[PDB]
Amino acid sequence: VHLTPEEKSAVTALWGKVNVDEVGGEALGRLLVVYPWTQRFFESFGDLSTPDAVMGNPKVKAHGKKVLGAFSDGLAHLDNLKGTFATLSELHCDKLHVDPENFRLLGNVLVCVLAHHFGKEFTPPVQAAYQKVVAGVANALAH
Amino acid sequence: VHLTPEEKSAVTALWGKVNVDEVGGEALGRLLVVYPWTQRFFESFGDLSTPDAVMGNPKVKAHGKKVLGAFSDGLAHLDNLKGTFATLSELHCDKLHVDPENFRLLGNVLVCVLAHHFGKEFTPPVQAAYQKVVAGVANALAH
Amino acid sequence: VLSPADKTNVKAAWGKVGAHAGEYGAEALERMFLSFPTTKTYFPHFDLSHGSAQVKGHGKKVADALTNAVAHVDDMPNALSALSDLHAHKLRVDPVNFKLLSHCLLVTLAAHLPAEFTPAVHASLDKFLASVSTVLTSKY
Amino acid sequence: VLSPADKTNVKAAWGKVGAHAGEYGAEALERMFLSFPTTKTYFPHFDLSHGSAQVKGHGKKVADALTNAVAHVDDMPNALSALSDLHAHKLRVDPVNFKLLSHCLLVTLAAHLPAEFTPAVHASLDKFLASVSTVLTSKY
Ligand code: HEM
Ligand code: HEM
Ligand code: HEM
Ligand code: HEM
Repeated sequence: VHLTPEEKSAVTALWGKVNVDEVGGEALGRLLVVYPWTQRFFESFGDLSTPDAVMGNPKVKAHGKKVLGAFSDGLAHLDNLKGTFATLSELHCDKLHVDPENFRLLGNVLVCVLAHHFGKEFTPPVQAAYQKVVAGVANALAH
Repeated sequence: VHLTPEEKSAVTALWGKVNVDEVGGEALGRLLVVYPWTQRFFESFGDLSTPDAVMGNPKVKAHGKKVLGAFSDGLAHLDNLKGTFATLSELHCDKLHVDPENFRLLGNVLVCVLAHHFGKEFTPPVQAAYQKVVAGVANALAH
Repeated sequence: VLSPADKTNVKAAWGKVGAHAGEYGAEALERMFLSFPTTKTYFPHFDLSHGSAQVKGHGKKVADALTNAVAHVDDMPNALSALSDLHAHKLRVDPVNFKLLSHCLLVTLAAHLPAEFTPAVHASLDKFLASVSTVLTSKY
Repeated sequence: VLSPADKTNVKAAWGKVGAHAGEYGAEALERMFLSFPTTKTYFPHFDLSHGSAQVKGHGKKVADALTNAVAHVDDMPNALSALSDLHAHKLRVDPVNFKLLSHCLLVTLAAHLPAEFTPAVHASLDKFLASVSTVLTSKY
C-alpha cells in the first residue's frame, strides 16, 4: 500500500506504543460483541454470551494477540501484503469460510480500538493512514 | 475466472441467443429503477423519474448496449478479465468514482435479466457459471 | 422502509405465485447452494443434491415463512419473531447469506414469472426481501 | 431493530456527549473527508480544508440531527422525514457513504470519550447509527 513518508512515520511511531497483549484482545472482543454473528467462528472459545464474558476470555485474548502479530507482520511488509497473507488467506477462505466483509469489520473495530487507546494523539491523518493499511490487509486476506 | 468446459459451453450457448440491444438496456434500466441512487451518475441522460421513463430512454438503451458490449468483450477474454477491464476500471474509479458495490449490483441485475429472458433454460448450473463470470467482471472493474 | 405502492405490488406478486411457493423455494435453495457453496456450511446435516426431499421440505418451510411475511408486512418484526431468534440467536447467520438467498429468490421468480416480473415489481420484491432479511437478522 | 437496553445506552451516551456535539460532528466530517476522499464529491460547493467554518457549520447541523434522532429514537422514520427525502430523493447518497460516516462518528466518540466508550456502548451506538443511516437512505 502506497503511503507518504509522513504517514509511514506516524503509523510506525503510533504502532510502537501499542500494547499488543491488550489491543488484540480488545479488538477481537469488540468484534464479537458488536457483530455477534462472528461468534459462529469462535463458538469453541467458551462463554461468549455477555460482553463482560467476551472481553474477559483468555482464549479471546490469545487469539487477539495472534491477530495483532499478523497485523504487525503485515505492517512490516506493506509493499508485499498479498504475499505476506497468502497462508492466512488460504486458511480463512478454504477451511474457515470467513466472508471478506468480516475482515473489513475487524479492521474498523481495530481502528476504533486504537482511537480509544490513543485519544487526541489519533489525528484524522493518522486515522486515514491506518484506514488504508487496514484496507490493504483486508484486501490481501480476501485474495 | 475458472470454469469447467461444460460451464464455458453453457455460458457461450446462452450468450449467442442474447439480444444485446434489449438485454443491456433492460439491465441498466432495472439497475436505475431498483437502486435509485445510481441515477446520480446518469442525471445527464434525461427524465429518469418513473420506471416507464427509465425503461423508455434512448440514452439508457445506448449505454446498456455499450455495457453489454463490454460484457461480451470480457467473455471473449475470460482468462484475462483484469487486463481487459483496466481502462474501464480506471475510468470508473478515477473519473466517475463509482463504488465497487454498484458493479456487483449491476451484475446481479444482469443475471436477473438473463433469467427473465431465458425462463426454464436458465438452469441453476448456468446461473452459477454466470454468477462467477459476473463476479470476475466486477472484480476486474473494481481493481 | 416500504411504501404503499411496493407493498401492494409485493402482495399481488406473491398472491399470483400462490401454490408454486414450495417449488420456488426449493429451486431458490438449490440455486444458492450451487452459485455460492459457502452457504452449504449452514446445512451440514442436509442432503444437498438435486431433487432432495430435505431441500424440498426446507424450501416449503421458507416459502411458508415468506407467505406469512407477505400477509404481515406492516408488523414484520412482531410477526417473524421466532425466525428472528432462530437465525440471529442460535444459527448466527451472516446477513450476506440473506442477501444471496434474496437474490436467488429474485432469479427464481424472474425465471418462472416473465410477465409478472416487471421493473417496478422487481424493485418492490427486492425491497420486501430486504425488509424480511433485516427483520430476521436483528436481535431483540 | 433496537432493544430497550441499547436504546437506553445510546440515550445515556449522547446525553454525556452533551454540548460538544458541534465539534464532534465537525471532526467526524473531517475524518470522513480525509480517510474517504470519494465522499468529497458530494460537497463540491464546500471548502473542505481544516478548520473551515462551512465544515464546522455542517457538523453542527449533523450533530443537531443526531441529537433529535436520539430524542426521537422510537419513531425515527417520521421524525427524520425531511432529511430522508433530501438524502434519498434529492442528493441520492450511496448508503456506503452513510456507513463510512457512521464509522467516523464512532472513531470520534472513541477518541473523545474513553470512559463512555465501553464495548456495550460501542455496540449500542453502532446499531443506533445503523438505524439512522437506514432511515435516511430509505426512499418512501
Ligand atoms: C482482518 C484481519 C485478520 C487477521 C490479521 C487475522 C489473523 C489470524 C491469524 C494469524 C490466525 C492464526 C491463528 C493460529 O494460527 O492459531 C487466524 C485464525 C483464525 N481467524 Fe483470523 N484474522 C483476521 C480476520 C478474521 C475474522 C474477521 C474472523 C471471523 C469473523 C477470523 C476468524 C478466524 C478463526 C476462526 C481462526 C482460527 C482460530 C482457531 O482455530 O482457534 N479472522 N486469524
Ligand atoms: C460490470 C459492470 C459495468 C460495466 C461492464 C460497465 C461498462 C461501461 C462502459 C463500456 C462504459 C462506456 C465507456 C466509454 O464508452 O468510454 C461505461 C461508462 C459509464 N459507466 Fe459503467 N459499467 C459497469 C458498471 C457501472 C455502474 C454500476 C455504474 C453506476 C452506478 C456505472 C457508471 C458509468 C457511467 C456514468 C459511465 C459514463 C456514461 C456516459 O459517459 O454517458 N458503470 N461503463
Ligand atoms: C428470507 C430469508 C429466509 C427465510 C424466510 C428463512 C426461513 C426459515 C424457516 C421457515 C426455517 C424453518 C425453521 C424450523 O423448521 O424450525 C428456517 C430454518 C433455517 N434457516 Fe432460514 N430462512 C431464510 C434465510 C436463511 C439463510 C440465507 C440461511 C443460511 C445461509 C438460513 C439458515 C437456516 C438454517 C440452518 C435453518 C435450520 C434448518 C433445520 O434445522 O432444518 N436461513 N429458515
Ligand atoms: C449519517 C447521518 C447523517 C445525518 C444525521 C445527516 C444530516 C444532515 C443535515 C442536518 C443536513 C443539513 C440539511 C440542511 O441544512 O438543509 C445534511 C445535508 C447534507 N448531507 Fe447529510 N447527514 C448524514 C449523512 C450524510 C452522508 C454520509 C453524506 C455524504 C457522504 C451526506 C450528504 C449531505 C449533503 C451533500 C448535504 C447538503 C449540505 C449542503 O448542501 O450544504 N449526509 N445532512
